[PDB]
Amino acid sequence: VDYSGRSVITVGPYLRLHQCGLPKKMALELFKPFIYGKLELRGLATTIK
Amino acid sequence: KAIQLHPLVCAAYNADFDGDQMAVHVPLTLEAQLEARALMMSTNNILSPA
Amino acid sequence: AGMRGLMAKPDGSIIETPITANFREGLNVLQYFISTHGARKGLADTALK
Amino acid sequence: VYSYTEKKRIRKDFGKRPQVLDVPYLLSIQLDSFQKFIEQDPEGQYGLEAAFRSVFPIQSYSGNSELQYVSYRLGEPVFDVQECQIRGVTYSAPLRVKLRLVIYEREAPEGTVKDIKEQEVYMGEIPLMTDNGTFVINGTERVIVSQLHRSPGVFFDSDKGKTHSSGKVLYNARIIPYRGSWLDFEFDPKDNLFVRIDRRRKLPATIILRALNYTTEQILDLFFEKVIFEIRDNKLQMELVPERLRGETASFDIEANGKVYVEKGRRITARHIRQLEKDDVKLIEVPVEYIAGKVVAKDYIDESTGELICAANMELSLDLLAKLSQSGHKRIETLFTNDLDHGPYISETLRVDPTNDRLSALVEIYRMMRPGEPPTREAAESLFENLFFSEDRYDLSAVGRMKFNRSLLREEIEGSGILSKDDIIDVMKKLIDIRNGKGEVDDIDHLGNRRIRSVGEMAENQFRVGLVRVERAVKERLSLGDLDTLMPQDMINAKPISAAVKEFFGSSQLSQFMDQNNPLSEITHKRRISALGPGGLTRERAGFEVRDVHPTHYGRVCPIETPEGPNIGLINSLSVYAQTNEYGFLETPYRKVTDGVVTDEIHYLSAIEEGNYVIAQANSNLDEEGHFVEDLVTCRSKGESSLFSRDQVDYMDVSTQQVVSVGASLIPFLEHDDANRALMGANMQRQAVPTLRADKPLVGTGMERAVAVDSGVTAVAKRGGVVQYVDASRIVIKVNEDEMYPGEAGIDIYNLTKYTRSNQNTCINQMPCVSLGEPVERGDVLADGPSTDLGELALGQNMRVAFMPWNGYNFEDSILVSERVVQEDRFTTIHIQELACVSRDTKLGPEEITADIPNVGEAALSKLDESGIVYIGAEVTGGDILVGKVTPKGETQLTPEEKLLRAIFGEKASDVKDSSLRVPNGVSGTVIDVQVFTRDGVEKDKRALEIEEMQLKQAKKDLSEELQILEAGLFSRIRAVLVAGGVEAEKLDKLPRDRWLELGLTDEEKQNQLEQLAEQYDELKHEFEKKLEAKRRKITQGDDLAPGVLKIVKVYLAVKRRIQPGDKMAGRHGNKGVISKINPIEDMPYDENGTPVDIVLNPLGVPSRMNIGQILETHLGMAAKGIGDKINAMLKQQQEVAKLREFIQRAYDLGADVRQKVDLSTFSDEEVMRLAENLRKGMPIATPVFDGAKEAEIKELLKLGDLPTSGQIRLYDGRTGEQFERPVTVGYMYMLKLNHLVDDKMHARSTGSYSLVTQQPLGGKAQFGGQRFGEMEVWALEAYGAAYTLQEMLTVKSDDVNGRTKMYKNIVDGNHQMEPGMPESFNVLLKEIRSLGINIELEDE
DNA sequence: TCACAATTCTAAAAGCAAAAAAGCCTTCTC
DNA sequence: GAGAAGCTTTTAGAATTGTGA
Ligand SMILES: [Mg+2]
Repeated sequence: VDYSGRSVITVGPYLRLHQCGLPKKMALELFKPFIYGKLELRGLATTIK
Repeated sequence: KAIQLHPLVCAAYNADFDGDQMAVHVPLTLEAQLEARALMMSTNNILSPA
Repeated sequence: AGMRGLMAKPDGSIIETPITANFREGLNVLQYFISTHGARKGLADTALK
Repeated sequence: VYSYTEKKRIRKDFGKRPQVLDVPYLLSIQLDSFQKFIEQDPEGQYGLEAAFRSVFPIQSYSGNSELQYVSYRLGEPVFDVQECQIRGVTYSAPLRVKLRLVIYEREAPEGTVKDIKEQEVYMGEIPLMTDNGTFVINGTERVIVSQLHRSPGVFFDSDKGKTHSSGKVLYNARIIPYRGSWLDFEFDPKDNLFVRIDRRRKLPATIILRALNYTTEQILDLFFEKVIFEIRDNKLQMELVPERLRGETASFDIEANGKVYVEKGRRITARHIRQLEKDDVKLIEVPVEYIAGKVVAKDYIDESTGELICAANMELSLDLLAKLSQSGHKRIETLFTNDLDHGPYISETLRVDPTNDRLSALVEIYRMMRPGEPPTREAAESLFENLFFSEDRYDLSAVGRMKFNRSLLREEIEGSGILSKDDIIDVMKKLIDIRNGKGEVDDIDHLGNRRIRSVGEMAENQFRVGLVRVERAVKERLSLGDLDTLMPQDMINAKPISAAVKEFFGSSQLSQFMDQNNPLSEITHKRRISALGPGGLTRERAGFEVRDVHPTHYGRVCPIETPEGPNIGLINSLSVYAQTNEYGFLETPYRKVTDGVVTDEIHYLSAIEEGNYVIAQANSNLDEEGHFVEDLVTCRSKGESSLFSRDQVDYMDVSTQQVVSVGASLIPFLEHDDANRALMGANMQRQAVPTLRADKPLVGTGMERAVAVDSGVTAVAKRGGVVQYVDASRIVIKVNEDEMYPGEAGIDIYNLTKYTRSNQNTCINQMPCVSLGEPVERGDVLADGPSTDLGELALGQNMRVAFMPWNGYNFEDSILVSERVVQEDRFTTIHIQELACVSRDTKLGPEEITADIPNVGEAALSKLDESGIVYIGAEVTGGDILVGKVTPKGETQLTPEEKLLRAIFGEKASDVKDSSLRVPNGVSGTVIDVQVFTRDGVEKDKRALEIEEMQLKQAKKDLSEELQILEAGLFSRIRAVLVAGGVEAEKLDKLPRDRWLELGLTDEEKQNQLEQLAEQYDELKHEFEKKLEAKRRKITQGDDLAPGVLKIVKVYLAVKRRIQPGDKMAGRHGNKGVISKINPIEDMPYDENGTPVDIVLNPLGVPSRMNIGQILETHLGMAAKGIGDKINAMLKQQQEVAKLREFIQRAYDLGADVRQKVDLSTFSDEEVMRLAENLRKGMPIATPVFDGAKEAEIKELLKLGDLPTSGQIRLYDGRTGEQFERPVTVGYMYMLKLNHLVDDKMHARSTGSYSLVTQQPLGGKAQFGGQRFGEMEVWALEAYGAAYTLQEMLTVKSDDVNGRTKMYKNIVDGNHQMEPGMPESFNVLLKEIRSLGINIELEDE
């Protein structure tokens, strides 16, 4: 499947139990189309390229 | 570079922190987001089904 | 703390002489060898079940 | 006495048992084997001589023609190991064989030959073995792993209970030849010997006897006794052997010699047996009913009628008794059947036999073996007499003959590798004997029934295969007789032999990629025994009796070093002192125990000799002069431990660590660890990656020096001498006069191995540890390889630890590191990648590697040079360009107007596609090396010329330097010889250094030595010139490449990786963990002295995972660091050597009666300060495996320092300043950094490329790819109500192509909605099913 | 006849991931 | 050289035949 990734898991004891910690790198790699949508919405980039 | 997982949900996964890995998937459509928020959210799964 | 008791060989026949030593003290070579019989049996069991 | 490399730092050695035997050279298993392979062996037992002398000479098909062997030779390799590792080829030797061809004359099969013809022949190359024990097959280092397999010979199995579900036990006897066919003798539920040949159709046994020319009379004579029946007065008074009827219940009266012995219905008891013996009861009166149920043994014919009476082996009846009585036959011989001991097994098998004569037998065998064609006489006899009775197709080896004759109790230990009538009949009789009850069955797990193949044996086998293929080829080519031509070099075809040996070495199951990120990893990969491979069992076919620790593994195979997962128990490791017989069986050394005293002569016992003695235990106390102090000792006699008197033991163990392998003998306090954690920590010590700076253990076992010296990572002084010169790259050692040859003044030059790349992409790098003008003896480490520290093995770093919880950040197995560990770069590692840009011969024109890339600005070209390759030392990052390559994509013309733009650029019709080599994303690094391989006949670019000129200058400088330093030493030795004998010191320098033999000296042996050295100088000149010319030749040579390839540019990036949250971080006691937080220094717990703790572990891992060894290691490490802290305090507040030597002596002289005695009165007061400087980081301590330190000794060493004996101190909270209650255990523990880095495990994907046949994402981080959503995840989604999530993951994220493009376009347009579609994999399935005759169709709406 | 039973042929044997290497018909030219 | 022509798992179920009455 697309829009999927792996990594090693560590422990975060500050989270509330409906939360997880997602690396910024993985988050940016998995959510690219949503970021394109928002970028073109804000006008920060006209064309997709 | 590592996913931070809550301590309490580790029993459900049977996961310790000595080298285990985890895969993360993104729901795209709106009904999949509702299903994740309503059926699969970790605050709904406090009792076992067994 | 207390002795680690009696160990069975691969055939299941309980070995007569127990392991009277515990892990705070040291096992000696023979006792450790019997313990290895048991440990290898357990690991094989899990890995193949 | 103490060798000078050992005086620099002594390891405080606990352990009280003297070590009677030194640990042997650890790589003997490989070196000895491959040496036995390639050597000139008169009398021809091993290796190439054995193979050639076995397959040669050739005898043509009655053609008066034969090829004769003479001898063989191995030439020198064309390249060296390093120049072969660079060029990407095999490190091998050509094999040159002196062959002869002699041809006879007509009507002269034995007379003098007409002609002889002789010269060399080249049957390909054979890979040589490096001095370490490895090969280089395509530039990559590889290891051929030893193989534990079933020994040839006869094995008597049981197959006890599962068959037939009746509680009856079958028996079978199998014959295993080294090469050939198998052969069974297997019972049935109805007690009839059947046979099968290589597990074909089960078939009655007696056939083979009949195939071996045995009439039924002979068979029954062999397999049975005889009972006499004589016609007499009446009723045939039977002639009884006195012991025949023992155990048999009587059924009638027995009277003979006027005395009644036995009444009916009463067994012959012991008293009755004694009566029979006393009375000499021979002829007894019996009814005729006794002969009613017997069996005729010998065939009886009719004489008067000249016809037959009865056939051999059929049940008799009284009418036949009358018929033969009246026929003349007066003596009747029956077979002594029984129900206790002698069953009628052979007789019943004969009854079931359908055949009648050897022709029928051989026809049946032929039909069984090769079913379908018509049997014929010659074919059947040839098939049978080649199945087991031919040197070409069957061979019991010498080990096979030995085991065979040992199973059947025959005394001979040598013979023929071919089965024989006697052998097979003996096997049958033995198996029947096992059935009857007198005998036992082999256990196949016994290490006496298992044998070891090493590199030599397997290589010789494959070479023999190649030789027999060449034999058939030469047979055919020479049978077509042409003579006086055909030099014995043309019919010989090197292709088969080369193909076979290359198939073995390059692509085989037991010839595997070398594990190389640690000296321990390499050495324990070389001493690895595997039950898998060609000729062995398999992972899934392995039961559990083979997955297990047999009692005969003791001292031969490690119990606690085997990989977890699928192949547990089959990848065993070989113990420290284990060895191998001449036959290939493991043996281990013991000390003879004669007359109570325990001598020191070492006997090497094998498993089938260990069972006939009582072996005492290694840690059984010995007193002065070697008695057992206490009067009875624990031993093991018959595969089982128990306690015996003093004067019954025959042997003793050599040490307390011969039971374990070399990986498990570097875990201190092993006996305090549960065997599972010992296993994990032994396996897990090999994944440790070398560190930027190596750091010795504070707590070791004394086995570090041996492991580091016996592997080929350090640079060990060949000959003792004085260090002439030191450098990061070179060491020059001036040899000593006592250790020098007559001529060849000489000096030892060691070139170190700087930052090159290992198989696991780690960094191997040698650092000099000696300093200028220093003595060195033999066996002294001069340079430290990776993970080495002054000779000692150093795999990790010795960190400061506290065992307590800390706010849940070490919750389950996580580890909480401090920032001071990262600031000090204590766990930083260097990794070297390699990146190849290959320019090919593609259609429409070849690629070019110019720097004129299109559709890029100058910003990315600021790094590449003129020739389009990056600069050495360039700090590249992810997405950059390393080599500018462009492919031609064919002529194009968008529009006529666009041409103007192409005219504006000045491009002039060039339209090429960018295909440059780019740094794979995310890996920052530095370009440390670049290599360029060019095909012969292509033009070397600017940078290729620069590289070639650079390395030519390097080569010339290197050879000039070596000759310069050698001649400097040579002339120094010449002057030294000129110390006496008419020395003119003033005239010594009147002329330059060259011509010193013309000075005024006598014409004696001194002048002879002078001429010797001068001729040595001249030969050095000649060798220099030849070597330089050859190196110039091969450096300019264009390398041989793949087909359709022009040039390959290889770049090397050197990355530096620091620990981060997510890296695995283990210890030696199986205690893993993943770093979960890098904490500030002021947040960590600290003690009353203000010293923070570096790492914090969880106490909860100790009880459940019963590894008490780590707490003991922590305590002893704390004690050692306390001693080092006092030494530092003294060595800082500058003292005099008196107090330092007194205190260090106090430290080295505490404990029980321990082996080592270190006396500092001999240290000359100058290296006492050097020793103290080496000890200011903590005194190293050696704690041997099963005879280590004790808690009383640990407490005494703690009390030597000013530490608390409890081991637990008072700590304060780092961020509240508040004392924790409950004193906590702090101390020093040896932490390893395993090679599971989180920046190699992370991976993510939004979209990418997809497979062809099924339009799904690719799979892997290497080829950017997605995650498998397997069927168990599908079930877990079905167990929720997640139907829409499931649909989208099945259609719009994997397969549905139009759906997923529409989903992308919808997402970028702020709309979250999918078009369902139907997966393309299902269409692929529909077509795959319609391609059968089936017609699967989707019905209408 | 018509019923047990020994042979023998057929299927099945967890999941997920990382790295590496070796390969992708014989043969017959002239 | 380039292009073709052509020798060991274990368990269990279901189908034969091989006597056995
Ligand atoms: Mg785990």
